Amino acid sequence: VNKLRCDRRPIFGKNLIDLLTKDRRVKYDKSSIIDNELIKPLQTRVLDN
Amino acid sequence: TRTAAHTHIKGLGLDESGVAKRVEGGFVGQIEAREACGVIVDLIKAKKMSGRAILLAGGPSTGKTALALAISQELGPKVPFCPLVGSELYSVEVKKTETLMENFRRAIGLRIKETKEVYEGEVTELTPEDAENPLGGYGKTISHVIVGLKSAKGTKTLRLDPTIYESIQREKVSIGDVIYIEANTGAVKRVRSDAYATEFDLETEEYVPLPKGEVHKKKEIVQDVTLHDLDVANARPQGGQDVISMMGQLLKPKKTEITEKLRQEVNKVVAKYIDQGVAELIPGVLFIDEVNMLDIEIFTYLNKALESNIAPVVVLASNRGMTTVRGTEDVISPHGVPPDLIDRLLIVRTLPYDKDEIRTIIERRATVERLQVESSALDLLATMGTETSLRYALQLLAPCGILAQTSNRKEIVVNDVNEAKLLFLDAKRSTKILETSANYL
Amino acid sequence: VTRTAAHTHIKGLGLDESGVAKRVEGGFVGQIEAREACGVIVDLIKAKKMSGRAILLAGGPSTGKTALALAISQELGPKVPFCPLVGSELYSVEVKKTETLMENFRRAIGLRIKETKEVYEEVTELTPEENPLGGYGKTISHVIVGLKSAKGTKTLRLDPTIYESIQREKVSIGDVIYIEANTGAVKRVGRSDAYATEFDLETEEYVPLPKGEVHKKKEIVQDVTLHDLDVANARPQGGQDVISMMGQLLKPKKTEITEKLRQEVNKVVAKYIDQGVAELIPGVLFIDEVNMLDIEIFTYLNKALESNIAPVVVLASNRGMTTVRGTEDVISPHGVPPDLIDRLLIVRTLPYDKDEIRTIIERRATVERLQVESSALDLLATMGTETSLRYALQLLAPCGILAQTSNRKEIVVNDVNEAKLLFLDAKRSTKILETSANY
Amino acid sequence: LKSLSLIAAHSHITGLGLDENLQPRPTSEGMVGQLQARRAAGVILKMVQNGTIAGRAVLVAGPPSTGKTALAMGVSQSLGKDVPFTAIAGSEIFSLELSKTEALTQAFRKSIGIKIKEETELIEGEVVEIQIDTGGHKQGKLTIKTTDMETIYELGNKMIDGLTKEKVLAGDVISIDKASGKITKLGRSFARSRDYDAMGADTRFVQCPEGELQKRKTVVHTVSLHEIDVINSRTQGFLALFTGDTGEIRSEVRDQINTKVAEWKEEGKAEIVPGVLFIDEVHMLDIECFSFINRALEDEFAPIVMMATNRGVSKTRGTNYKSPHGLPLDLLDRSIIITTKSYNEQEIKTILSIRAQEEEVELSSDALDLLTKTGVETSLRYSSNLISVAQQIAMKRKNNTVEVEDVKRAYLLFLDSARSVKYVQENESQYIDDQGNVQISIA
Amino acid sequence: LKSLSLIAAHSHITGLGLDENLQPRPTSEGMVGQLQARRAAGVILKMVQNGTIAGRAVLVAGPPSTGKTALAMGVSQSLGKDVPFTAIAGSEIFSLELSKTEALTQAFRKSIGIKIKEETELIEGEVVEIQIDRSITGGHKQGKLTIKTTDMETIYELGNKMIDGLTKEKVLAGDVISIDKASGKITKLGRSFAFVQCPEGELQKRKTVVHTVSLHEIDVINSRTQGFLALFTGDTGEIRSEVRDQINTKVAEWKEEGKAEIVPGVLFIDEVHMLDIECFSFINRALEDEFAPIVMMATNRGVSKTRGTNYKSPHGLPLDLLDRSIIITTKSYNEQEIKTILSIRAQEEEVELSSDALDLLTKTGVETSLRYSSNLISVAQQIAMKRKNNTVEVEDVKRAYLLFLDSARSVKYVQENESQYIDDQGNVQISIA
Ligand SMILES: Nc1ncnc2c1ncn2[C@@H]1O[C@H](COP(=O)(O)OP(=O)(O)O)[C@@H](O)[C@H]1O
Ligand SMILES: Nc1ncnc2c1ncn2[C@@H]1O[C@H](COP(=O)(O)OP(=O)(O)O)[C@@H](O)[C@H]1O
Ligand SMILES: Nc1ncnc2c1ncn2[C@@H]1O[C@H](COP(=O)(O)OP(=O)(O)O)[C@@H](O)[C@H]1O
Ligand SMILES: Nc1ncnc2c1ncn2[C@@H]1O[C@H](COP(=O)(O)OP(=O)(O)O)[C@@H](O)[C@H]1O
Ligand SMILES: [Mg+2]
Ligand SMILES: [Mg+2]
Ligand SMILES: [Mg+2]
Ligand SMILES: [Mg+2]
Repeated sequence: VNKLRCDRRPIFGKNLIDLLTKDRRVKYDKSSIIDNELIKPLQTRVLDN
Repeated sequence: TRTAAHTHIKGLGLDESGVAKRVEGGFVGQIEAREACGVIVDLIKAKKMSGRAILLAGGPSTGKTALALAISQELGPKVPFCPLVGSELYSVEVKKTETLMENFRRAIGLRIKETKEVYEGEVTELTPEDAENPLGGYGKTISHVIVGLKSAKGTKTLRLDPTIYESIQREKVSIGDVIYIEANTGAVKRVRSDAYATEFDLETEEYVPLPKGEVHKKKEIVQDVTLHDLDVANARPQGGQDVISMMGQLLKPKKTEITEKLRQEVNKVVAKYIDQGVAELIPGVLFIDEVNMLDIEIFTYLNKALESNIAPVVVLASNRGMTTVRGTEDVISPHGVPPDLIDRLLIVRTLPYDKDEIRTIIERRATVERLQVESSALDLLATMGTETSLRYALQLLAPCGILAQTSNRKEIVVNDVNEAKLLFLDAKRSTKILETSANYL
Repeated sequence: VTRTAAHTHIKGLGLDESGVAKRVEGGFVGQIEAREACGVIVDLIKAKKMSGRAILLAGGPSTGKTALALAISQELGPKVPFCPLVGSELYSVEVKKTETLMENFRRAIGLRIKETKEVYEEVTELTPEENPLGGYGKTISHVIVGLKSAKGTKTLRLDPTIYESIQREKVSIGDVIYIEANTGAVKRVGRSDAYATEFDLETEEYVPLPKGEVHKKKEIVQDVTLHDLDVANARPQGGQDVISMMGQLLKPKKTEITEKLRQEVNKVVAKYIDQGVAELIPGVLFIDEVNMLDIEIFTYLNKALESNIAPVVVLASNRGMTTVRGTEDVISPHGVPPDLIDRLLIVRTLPYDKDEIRTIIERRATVERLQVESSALDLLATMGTETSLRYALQLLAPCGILAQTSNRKEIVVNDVNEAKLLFLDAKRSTKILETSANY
Repeated sequence: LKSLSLIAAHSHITGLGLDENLQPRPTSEGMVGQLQARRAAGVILKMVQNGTIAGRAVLVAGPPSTGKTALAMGVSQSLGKDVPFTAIAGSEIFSLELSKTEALTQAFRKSIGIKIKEETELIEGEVVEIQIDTGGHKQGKLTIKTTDMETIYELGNKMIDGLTKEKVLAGDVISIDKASGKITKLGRSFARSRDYDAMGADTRFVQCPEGELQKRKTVVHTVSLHEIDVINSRTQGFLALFTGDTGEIRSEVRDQINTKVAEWKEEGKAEIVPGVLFIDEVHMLDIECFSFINRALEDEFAPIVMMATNRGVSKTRGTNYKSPHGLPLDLLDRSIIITTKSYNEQEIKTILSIRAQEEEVELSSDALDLLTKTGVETSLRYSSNLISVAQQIAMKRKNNTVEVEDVKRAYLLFLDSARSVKYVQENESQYIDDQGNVQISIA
Repeated sequence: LKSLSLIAAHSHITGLGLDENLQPRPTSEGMVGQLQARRAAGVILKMVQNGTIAGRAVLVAGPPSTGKTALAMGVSQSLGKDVPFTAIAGSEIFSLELSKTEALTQAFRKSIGIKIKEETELIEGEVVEIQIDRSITGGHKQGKLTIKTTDMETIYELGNKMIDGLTKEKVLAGDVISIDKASGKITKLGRSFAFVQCPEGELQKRKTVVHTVSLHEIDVINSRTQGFLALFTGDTGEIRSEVRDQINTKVAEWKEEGKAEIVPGVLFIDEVHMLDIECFSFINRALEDEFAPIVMMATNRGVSKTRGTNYKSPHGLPLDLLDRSIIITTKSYNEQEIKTILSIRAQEEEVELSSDALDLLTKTGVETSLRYSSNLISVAQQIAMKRKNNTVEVEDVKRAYLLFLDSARSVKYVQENESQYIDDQGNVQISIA
């Protein structure tokens, strides 16, 4: 069980979740008030047509 | 502070009435080309024409790309500016025509600027106001909701339409933590606070400080988007657990040839919005260097594309003489550009340099690289540039500085440049070595 | 009732202890120098020191190059990997040829790993479970399970998680299961055989009871290749959500495996090797008709060979001074660019002679279980020396069929003549092709 | 021996053999001769280590088997780790999923890395023995113990709502951040090892952490620009860092990443480490690739580009004309050329001795002299392989040292290129001709 | 109303400029000269507007900068909206995900419109009262409203989906609302008080709406369940033939019964000289279909080599396609015509020109190409504006002429400085000494 634990514990990730969350963060909080009409994702287009 | 073949170029060094100074903005010589590019810049800033094409031609190492970079710098970061090498249009995923159209549309920009009224602050208290029912009834009737807001230096209580109650109910507003409401559209957004942050032993709820200034706020927000972003956002889906989202996530969504209908819809809605004064159009610049690598099909499609009414201004760079156009074998044209397209654009010449101009160029480049050279080596460097090439002399500066620093010196001398000549060769001496050797060299 | 295909009459290099090649041993005849060189090469491969050595065999058609390579593979042994390929096999459609070449390059070196595991194996009884005394709405502290096995029974206590795993397996009380305490996974082997005839029918196979001690300590040794680890990391099979399994549903197409993944795999393998858990064993990559390779793959071979864990590559070619395919004005020997042949070693294969051809025909007849006459064998040898060595070996079988038809067990001269008249060779077909109007 | 190399083609080289005044020593660190090229490579190494110069094209030119790849490997080794060094060949550019320019851009982005720092605070050592009994699971308190600290923390509604999910057995070392994030399970104390007889697949026994409960740490990660682009391209792009199917990342992502990196560097949270992009056999590459490089070399985020070629006045791929080194004059203009010369007899002997020392082969004096003679008449790599072949020959003979007889046997057992060419010329009929005419029949 | 646009190359022309009996005026609607070509274009426009003849191919041939593209643009402008006009280039057919025949079929089908009329009921007015009752923890809600016009005033009570439909867009007592019974779609016409006049007339009304869609869109919709998305993402591959075969018959029955009406359009192919022989053969076969629009192809090549072959043919097209085509030829421009073209182009860009400057521009467009002077107009105006005088003089025109080179001067400079540039063999001389 000692060897099992010593093998199980070191399973570190090559790219940690913290690193990718830091890299994928957005520095701008809120903007784009009039953008629910210019964008119009086609999921809404399916209903509109 | 990293320098790479540029960053000593800051504008065209122009002047009022459009006359170029001999030495200004990191530029020496090339007066006529700089004046023509300034006229082009003025035409761009006019924002009236569409699809105007200029091609600037000349020999290698004559400042052909520097001129385009200078006009991009003069135009300012606000306007779009799309650089492109002629070999990038050949994409495995999509046909070259659609890639050209995508880069063509990416140069057109749109600025969205609008104002918003905000009541943001820390909730003091909130209470419904009971009132007589408008109709016959037996029960409490709320006609207003009183909400008090306190921020740095400001405090104010407001009476609001009771129907907004659900907005609080959905927002889990609580009392005294945060609040941030829009004025006219209604609804509420919950942005805890530092006032009670240390009060609890530990909590997984974020805290924000007291908002600064008066509770009532006028905010002007401006952003810029290229039309290509609008097209790609309209075409691409978004959302959560919908089947289309799973399909997109599981398929590695390579680029697709966006239909013309979506582009027309985007154009119509954008025109409607700019009719209301909330949006503005900003034509940009599409710079393509080494156009000799373009195929004849791309040239033919460019012929039609330049005649559209939403085309940007396209500038092209080439350094070829009488050459056969790629994709054919019997058409020989100037600059490797078919005559029909040549008839559609304006040529801008570009002349080589003189020895004194080369010396000034080398001195300026040495100054921008944090190096000290006296005339006794600067003259030798100028002679090297006139003998081998200008770019060779420009490249040889850094090894000379490193060699000087190795000998615990500060100033570049004749010995350092001679040693750099011995160590690093130019093209001519390399070819001479190749020809005189017969050992697969 | 054993099948044969142009081989299986060779089973080694026929070398003594000192490396001297006997004239007729291991199915080979002649080719003493080539056999000695190949034995030296296989000794170097067994030395397990070098990395990236390259051997190329040169000779005319039907001279023994492929036989030599197969003899090397047989001499090496089943454990050491031996990846054979044809030159045209690299031109894939799903992925670029360089990626396929690298994948086959990594498929050649192997790794033997070992791991020691404990296991428990008839279920007697099980009890699930204390007071919450906190935020536990439903508490199952521990589960007691008893197993019977054959060499005595035993009971034990185990975590709630393995109990939920058992419930996922949904085993009964009179069953035999397979629980591996390393991963905490239970596998239902099945019902108990002695619990049969409870009902007149039962779909599930009853399966006998496990033999020996219930608590088994054991060790396992497996041989894999670095390409297996690369594939496992590139396309993991784990996952329970919709996305993972639906990705498993799509066809597996080769991609461009990154260099970083290979570097990390190498680091992990080196770390495990330093502990003595596993050991690596380089193999051999064999390529036929390298003249089918173009200049791009030939150039990439220079970079691949000078790597750090490159295996031993053996190349075959029968061309002379030819243009390297992919370029139009590069005359090179064997259709291999000058730098590559500068990077490798050359082994020449000599053409056979009449007596060697006769002995080869006799050996093929013996390994094919056929009876021939001395005069018939002499005629066959003269025929082979007149047209080709392969022609007689191919023509041997129809002669046997014709002999069997007339209830005669021995190949004779008239059967050989009839086979000659019935079946033509390349020379006669060429001589009768142009002497006609219609092609 | 951290790497998995058994013995490389050139593994005896560990950096350039030069000194403080950049003068190359005659033989050190596995390099012999090539003093001028070594000095130029040392100057290049100083330039790249300086980090104030972007986008330089240096081209190493010389006849085959003169040390170009060896020189680049020495430069990479002397540069040390922590600095990216992307080594590729020309033939790898042509891909079936990405265009040539896209692959070149990805290589350029991989060539330069960034160090990004991150400051964080954690709480560790949650050996608790919780105390929760009003209504709705009131009494929100729990203890926290470690080697030097011990204290009781009250709880809020959201904290207990987070705690009930991912239940803590009140005896397991757990971690939690004050960033209003998620409490992370770490492990179990050693006191609960004997309790069961078969642990699960997610339970480990970690010792009690020592020190203080509220720890603050800075962590620095080294990430290439290409990795950032890949991560930000898709929803889960990090997997494409292993599978490799990135699929022609668009320019908007690249410019957004450029702005983000500029902001990070301005705020002091990150710093850029430039690297070196090395290209073996640059002679075989399309005119489109050179056309793209001509402009990609001028970017601010451009590494130092080293190229290797061994061709004379040859035809450039994708064209009809012949140019020196198989490169257009436009690209050759914006580069500096380091030329390697042929090798001397004494240098060949020293290289052979070094390579034999690397393989633990004991050569006789006459054996080494004969090997040097053969490597002078023929190529050097032929003798370099002959040393190992002769070592195997001698080992088969039960003799540690290699003698002249073993070397001669190896020479007559494996054929040099010239002898094979002569044999092919003398026996043209037996081999398949360029027109597919062969004479299989011996008579 | 006007869509996004700027000053394009052909923004000054609006229609062919004809008389009532197809007689072309010398200068009208932005078109100057080329009377024969204009009358032929008018005849083709009448052919298209009649809507009886199908699958006619007409070829416009002439030297560069003559007016064929302008002729096609004028035809499209005079045809007006609601009539499809699909303009493509010769190089757009080549694709990596669609075969040449498939792309040509899509281009052909994109230029035929189908219009379906339907009748919709509406109830429009100003909201007078609204009472709404939500049962908390209850699954049903009780609604009622009172809606009036200038003449009528009536109350209604609502079901289930009416309440939520009214609540997603906040409806108050000061609003003007229009309701479609069939779809239940909310439409806010404005708040009367608390800038729109109160709705008048009857409380309910009827109207007709036309849905117009291309035949290619109908084809795409029925190909696959997800094919609707391909209407925007443009990702549809090789629609099966039976789909088109069935859709043609279905459209035929719809037209015969009277539900819908079809409108043929025009397919314009610019730079048609470059196209594979496969595309030419496919066009030869597909021109004969009954559901084929009028095809207008433009070319400027002489006896040139047709792509995909090794022999030269007139106009770059095979004789097979030329046999079943009608050719309209365009001729060069007189000096007076060039002056008029320059004048109208300058008038379009709101640029004031001097008479002597206009004459010099005419001379330089006679010696060089016309497009050169047309382009020079704007840069001359920019120079004049930078000189602070809002009038283009001869000096500004000469400054622009010397600053911006011409093709002939550039060719002469290259020929006399050959060593400066890179030749066809890749040999260049960068060193001055
Ligand atoms: N007038 C100038 N002022 C400053 N730098 C110049 C000037 N002319 C040329 N250069 C230098 O020449 C280089 C530009 O070369 P360029 O002529 O653009 O090559 P190509 O024409 O092949 O694109 C730049 O590094 C720039 O420093
Ligand atoms: N020395 C040999 N002893 C026995 N059989 C041989 C010998 N040389 C060649 N052969 C036989 O000749 C047959 C064909 O030769 P092969 O190796 O296919 O020629 P190639 O080298 O052109 O591929 C093989 O089946 C092999 O068994
Ligand atoms: N100065 C040197 N020091 C050590 N080894 C060298 C040196 N020069 C060449 N070599 C040997 O030559 C080989 C490299 O040959 P190289 O010149 O790189 O071939 P190519 O020119 O085809 O790339 C290596 O195996 C190395 O052992
Ligand atoms: N009759 C005309 N009326 C107005 N403008 C014309 C006329 N003919 C040619 N042009 C102008 O000449 C330019 C060249 O267009 P055109 O000749 O139609 O295309 P192409 O050069 O492909 O033949 C256009 O910008 C157009 O405005
Ligand atoms: Mg340039
Ligand atoms: Mg073979
Ligand atoms: Mg090399
Ligand atoms: Mg036209």
